[PDB]
Amino acid sequence: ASAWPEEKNYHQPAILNSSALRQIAEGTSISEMWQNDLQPLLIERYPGSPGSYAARQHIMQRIQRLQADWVLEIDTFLSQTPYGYRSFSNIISTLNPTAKRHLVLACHYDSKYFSHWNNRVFVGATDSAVPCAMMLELARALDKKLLSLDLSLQLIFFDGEEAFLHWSPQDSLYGSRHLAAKMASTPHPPGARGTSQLHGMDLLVLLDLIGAPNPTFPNFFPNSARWFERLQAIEHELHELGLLKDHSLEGRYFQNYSYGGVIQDDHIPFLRRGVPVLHLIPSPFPEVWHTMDDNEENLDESTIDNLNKILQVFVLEYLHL
Ligand SMILES: [Zn+2]
Repeated sequence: ASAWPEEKNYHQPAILNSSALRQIAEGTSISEMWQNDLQPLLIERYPGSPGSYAARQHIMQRIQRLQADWVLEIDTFLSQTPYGYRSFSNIISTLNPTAKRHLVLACHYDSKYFSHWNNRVFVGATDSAVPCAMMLELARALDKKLLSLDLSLQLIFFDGEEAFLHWSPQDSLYGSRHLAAKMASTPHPPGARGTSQLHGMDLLVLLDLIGAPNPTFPNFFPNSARWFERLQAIEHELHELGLLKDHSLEGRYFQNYSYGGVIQDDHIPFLRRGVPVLHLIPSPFPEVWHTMDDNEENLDESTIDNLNKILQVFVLEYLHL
């Protein structure tokens, strides 16, 4: 019985040197992401809504235009909700589908349902339109290097992360609770006797509530702590090389501190099934959290730009690209 599912415990990154770091920094464009990936997503897109459909089309389109051999799958399913049975659609973009191991980046693309209030519409800019755009920008910026790809990359855009009313065990995490169970009962790689797609998930990097100023991401899990340390190292070096904007070490994003409690999010269904998680959600949450003010106007551009650089370097180093 092959011990490949254990390979992740020993996987080491291939650290980029100063020269490569400058390249990655210059290779990403916050303005291009802002206009081409982010703005089309700043629309009402709760599950089953026209916006949900448009958002889904936008995401698939932005991925399809890239050179890398991305395989797109739409995981659609029904589920009971406080408003009765409804349909949901997770978006999965994978490189090298039969690859045994995959580094996974994820976020939810649905927006929390809110009736219009004083002609204002909830669009969840940080929750999670920006994370979506960051994943798209990463796909675009690293496109050439990803084109060269038994460890590959996968992107998951969850639907129904938000509760229709207020959070409850049965009302929230629709897409993730469903996809986790599905992947767990799916043999991987094709033809395997006793390993699933979850055994293939090296690490789940979940981006959420990103885009507000001064975010502080805590080190939530010990079995992914070494990777959290890598993000710190990366932030530190990009900073020392003067590759970040309006950034100070005192105000670093990845700080040396744990967080006991549990935060409900798309990683739960995976974590409770043994998947290693690197949860990139800030604590505290953005002030505008679940507010009509969680819009474009309250986003911090340079902060998002800095994070794209940090994340892209993290992915390349993990993938040895
Ligand atoms: Zn939310």
